[PDB]
Amino acid sequence: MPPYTVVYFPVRGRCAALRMLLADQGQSWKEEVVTVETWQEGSLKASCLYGQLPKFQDGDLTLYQSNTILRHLGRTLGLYGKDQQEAALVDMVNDGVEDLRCKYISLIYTNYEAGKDDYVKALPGQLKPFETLLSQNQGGKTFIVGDQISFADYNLLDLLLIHEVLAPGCLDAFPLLSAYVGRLSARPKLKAFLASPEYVNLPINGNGKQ
Amino acid sequence: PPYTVVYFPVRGRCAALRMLLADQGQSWKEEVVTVETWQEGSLKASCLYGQLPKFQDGDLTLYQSNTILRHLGRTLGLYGKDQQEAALVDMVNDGVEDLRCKYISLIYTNYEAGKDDYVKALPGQLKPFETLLSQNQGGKTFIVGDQISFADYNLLDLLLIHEVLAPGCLDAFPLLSAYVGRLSARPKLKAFLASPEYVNLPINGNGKQ
Ligand SMILES: N[C@@H](CCC(=O)N[C@@H](CS[As](SC[C@H](NC(=O)CC[C@H](N)C(=O)O)C(=O)NCC(=O)O)c1ccccc1)C(=O)NCC(=O)O)C(=O)O
Ligand SMILES: N[C@@H](CCC(=O)N[C@@H](CS[As](SC[C@H](NC(=O)CC[C@H](N)C(=O)O)C(=O)NCC(=O)O)c1ccccc1)C(=O)NCC(=O)O)C(=O)O
Ligand SMILES: [Ca+2]
Ligand SMILES: [Ca+2]
Repeated sequence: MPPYTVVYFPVRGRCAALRMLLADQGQSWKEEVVTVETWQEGSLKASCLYGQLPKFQDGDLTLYQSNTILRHLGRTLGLYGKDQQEAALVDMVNDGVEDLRCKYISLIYTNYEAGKDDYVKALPGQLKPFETLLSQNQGGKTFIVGDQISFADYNLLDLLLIHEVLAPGCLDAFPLLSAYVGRLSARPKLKAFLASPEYVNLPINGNGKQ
Repeated sequence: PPYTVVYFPVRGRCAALRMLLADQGQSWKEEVVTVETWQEGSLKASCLYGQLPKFQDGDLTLYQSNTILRHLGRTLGLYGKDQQEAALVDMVNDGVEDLRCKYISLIYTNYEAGKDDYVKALPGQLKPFETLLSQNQGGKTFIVGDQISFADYNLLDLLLIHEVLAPGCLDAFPLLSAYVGRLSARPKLKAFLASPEYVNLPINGNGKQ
């Protein structure tokens, strides 16, 4: 059997980036799907460390927390910078991505109708830092940190993709981010994954909003 | 090194990294930024995400409180003994961060109407850290493994600010209670926690705690 298992709801959500990472690195994994019905039964939830999914298994190592999973795969597959300084910058990018992801999640699940206009107005100022990081790394022609891909690239890519669904054209203001999405999305194993039913037939979020 | 911490005159998201630096015998410079200096706009515009803390380690400039914690963890060997422990350290820290975000939302956004619900939910929010202790050498050492990690300083801070918010919140948790006592008694950390530089700073920026 595969050494990796992803336990999650039938949504892209906080597993999208880590799935992209695994597919792009040609790793095999099992998807264990938890229905809302099963979740409401309560036993699985009670057994989860923080009462939430995703849960991830790497052999007998059981992890919770989407960013913990990303960092763990980053470490074990060599997607965490070439040295200690690049590692810090990778973290800095990922923490920025997480901060914006949390704002996105708050919009989607708690305030979509009343909040979308303001959110979209504020969006360029929230995306700009990633454009700046790109502009300061080899003119934005490679990755978000250094000259090799990192877990932060996959997470940032996911963040950009869902924001283009939320606010079509939002990357027209950001030439380097725009080209970056194109480039990464064209990586053959990733392109194939992103076009596959496994990805395409899951909704982005759990409540029908995007 | 040497290190510079750039932040507002509060404990906030720098408290844990300060505890770490002091406990580890490191020296650093505090650059205090006043609310007045921030409102001018220039420093803020130079910050990657328009926010503090900002941190300098020689020629390296970092933003993001957990990035700074992880960098110190990595460079000072406070990140577990191997990749497996490193993942566990991250898992703890990410749990600490989630609860810290809820705390921050309460304090700054909804203190008066939200505190009652927050406090009632608190035991179930703290229990995971007691369980983690229970599963690691009977709770007698650190949150992960046999050596201190950056996640211990972050968890310690989280627990200390929660005992201010809800006195007695650790009483039902013997391992966490004992852990806070043990860590707080480490000599350099004890000295730091007793010092004016810690005690005379407010926890948060808005008078609430
Ligand atoms: N008391 C809960 C409130 C309920 C809640 O979970 N709200 C969500 C948006 S619902 As979605 S993602 C599934 C969710 N897992 C996480 O939030 C993990 C966060 C962690 N930091 C990480 O990065 O891994 C979950 O497990 N919910 C179940 C539960 O808590 O009972 C969804 C909905 C329906 C079907 C499929 C998927 C929220 O706002 N989360 C915050 C965030 O994701 O940043 C509480 O305390 O949050
Ligand atoms: N819409 C704004 C809201 C403004 C805001 O910052 N709210 C705070 C609570 S105020 As405090 S802590 C200083 C703060 N830095 C961060 O939030 C960094 C987050 C990062 N993930 C990390 O971990 O480092 C900041 O720089 N604020 C200034 C600014 O943004 O211009 C304080 C107040 C007064 C005096 C001293 C200290 C908030 O809710 N932050 C989120 C969090 O900490 O999780 C927005 O976009 O945030
Ligand atoms: Ca000074
Ligand atoms: Ca050590």
